[PDB]
Amino acid sequence: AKSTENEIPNLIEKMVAKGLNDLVEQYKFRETTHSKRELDSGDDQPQSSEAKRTKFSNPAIPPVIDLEKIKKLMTVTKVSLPEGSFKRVKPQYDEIH
Amino acid sequence: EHPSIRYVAHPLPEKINEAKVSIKAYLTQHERKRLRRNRRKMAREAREIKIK
Amino acid sequence: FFTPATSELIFARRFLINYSLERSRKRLQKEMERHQKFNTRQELLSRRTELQRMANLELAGSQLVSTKPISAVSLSTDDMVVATGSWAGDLQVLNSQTLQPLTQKLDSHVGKIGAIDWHPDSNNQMISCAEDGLIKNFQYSNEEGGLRLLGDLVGHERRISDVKYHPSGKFIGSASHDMTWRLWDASTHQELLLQEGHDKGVFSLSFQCDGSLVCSGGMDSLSMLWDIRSGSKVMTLAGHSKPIYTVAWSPNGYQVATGGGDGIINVWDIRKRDEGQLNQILAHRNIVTQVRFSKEDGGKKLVSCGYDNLINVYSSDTWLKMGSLAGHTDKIISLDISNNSHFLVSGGWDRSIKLWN
Amino acid sequence: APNPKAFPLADAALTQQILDVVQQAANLRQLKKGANEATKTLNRGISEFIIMAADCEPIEILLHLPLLCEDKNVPYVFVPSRVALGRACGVSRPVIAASITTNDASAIKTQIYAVKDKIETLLI
Repeated sequence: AKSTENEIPNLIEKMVAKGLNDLVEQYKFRETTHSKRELDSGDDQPQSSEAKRTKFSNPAIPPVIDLEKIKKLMTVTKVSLPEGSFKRVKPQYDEIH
Repeated sequence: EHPSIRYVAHPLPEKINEAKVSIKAYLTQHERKRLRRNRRKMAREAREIKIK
Repeated sequence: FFTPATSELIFARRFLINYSLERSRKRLQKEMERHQKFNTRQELLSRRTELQRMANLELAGSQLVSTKPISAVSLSTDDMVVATGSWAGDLQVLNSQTLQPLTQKLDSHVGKIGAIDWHPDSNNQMISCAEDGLIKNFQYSNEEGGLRLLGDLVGHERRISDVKYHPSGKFIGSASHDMTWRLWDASTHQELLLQEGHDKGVFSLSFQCDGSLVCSGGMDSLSMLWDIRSGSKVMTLAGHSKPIYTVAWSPNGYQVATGGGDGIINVWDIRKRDEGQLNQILAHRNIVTQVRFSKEDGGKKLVSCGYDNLINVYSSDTWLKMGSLAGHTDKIISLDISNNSHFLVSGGWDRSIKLWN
Repeated sequence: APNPKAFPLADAALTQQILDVVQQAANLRQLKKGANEATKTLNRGISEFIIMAADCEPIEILLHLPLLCEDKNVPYVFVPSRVALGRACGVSRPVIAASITTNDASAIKTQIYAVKDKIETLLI
């Protein structure tokens, strides 16, 4: 319960994320169950990599976060300088500032 | 008198520490398919968005 | 810790103490006498001979019995007939040496028969338990027919494993898949004890033949030696790993011998206050079902049968596989030894009783 | 808590093992789920070993199967969880009885045999 309280939003999305994480460990027969999720978390613990993979799983499981972000991202481009420091993106054009 | 013949004992039953093996809950074929369908679908959607 | 009382128990307990004590003293005296008059050679030779005899036992007669398998095989005190509980709830009896039935009694128990014991007073009023969840005394007649039941004794809630008769004849102990083991009043057919001393069921009992100490073998692997008089214990669970499906004493109160699911028969409780095992014995490849001894009447010889398709025999000083007994085709769930002689009667999943001569 | 008449109940590890075996059999078509199918298997002789659900309520609807097994000398357990058993079988719906059937040429013969042995050990 304590564990859930601190890091875990404990929704459907969170559960999904957790599942994904466990799969990425390796787990075959649907790894391990969740009474309150706590057990699952405990099981994961040995694998040790928890909250990063929800900061990916919400970007995929829908892209609503992505949409929000859009409403950007800069690479080490040609002639950065590196005094120049801006790069947006939008689908009709790769708008660089 | 030193060991009494009156009383009936009910001593402490020592509970052995059982190792909680969290059960491999399995999935139905259908369930598995659904899982695969949905994750893949989500990925596809992401790709589309992150390309449209 | 948590100590109430009852009057019947008190009345009996004193009697038990007296009886146990006198008998115990007698036994001790006998033992003393034995050491005093023994010699290295002749006794040793005799022992060797006995061992040889045990080894060169072979399967004499395998008489089938019942639809389902034969839970219990118990030879009479007289040693003439054997009683064979099968899982159906029927306890046929057979003239041991020929091994032919007397009667059938399906309408006795409905559940799986547990153990059958014979009454130690030659006057044959055998007891038998079941998963049925009640024990039944049976006044046995050779002539009249077969068996007539005397009294039923509802004490346990869950299915029973094993009853024994306390060597007096005035008490019948019964242990069950419920947490307790319960000692009964032979005459009035009413309870006294209930030792809630195991986290799972008491799978087996065994009285010490002097009448002082009862080992309760639990499904927990906690073999508890209860002074019945005191309600106080001198235990080691540090024997077994799996469940203790049987326990039985060398009649010479000297030893307890617990047979296991782990298969290792552990023979302990000794003059030794440290309580260390003179040995653990590797009994059967799969599990051990029954353990017996036979120094009532003759010499002390461990004998056990298992879910391995083998009975075997062990020297009560060495503890060694003195000889395997191929004979059963399938599992062997129970066994008894002829008090006087070399003549084992054992039964099981082959669904036959079998003699060894 | 589980039923007394549901006996022999497995232990945890043992239960897990049995479920794994069931799953394997399901994949290899060497299993049959369902009280009635278990019964059929028993009748045939094809049942290697029977798995029942302790948490069948009303337990009575199983408690012929054990008898049958006894009368056919097929080992048997109850596991605790009918949901779990169902899942193993490959059925979302909760299941009470299954039968791992016989077939000499199974990949999983050895595994099955192990489980059978374990079951037998439990019985007494």
